[PDB]
Amino acid sequence: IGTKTCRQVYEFRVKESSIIAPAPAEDVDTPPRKKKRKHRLWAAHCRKIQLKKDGSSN
DNA sequence: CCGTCCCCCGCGTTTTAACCGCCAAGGGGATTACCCCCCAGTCCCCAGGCACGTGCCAGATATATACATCCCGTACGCACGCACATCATTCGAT
Repeated sequence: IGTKTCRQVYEFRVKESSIIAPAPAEDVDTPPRKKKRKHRLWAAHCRKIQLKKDGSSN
């Protein structure tokens, strides 16, 4: 927005930060990093589903 | 060669226990210092061992015979299949 310069907008966000509760700004990485996810397990996981009810195939 | 089947194997969970990293202690390897008692070395002396012959020995080496062993054929058993008669069952009239 070209109507306002960063100053008094940075300051407006200072006012906004004092009015509105601060944002969480949380970052995650998940416990899994790599490996332990072989696609044969997926096929095995698919095999588990296949034998359960996909055997009918209707 | 036929063909059998099971039993290792991949492959996948999940338990764990090696793995490291560090901490702690002193047992104990390694070293110095001393010294004596201990082996080398000489001299001397002598019987223990080897060389040489010797015979005798029994030790071996050959005989002959009794006996043991293996193998084939044999017959004998025997359970077998084949085959039968007979025990049994069926079709018809009673």
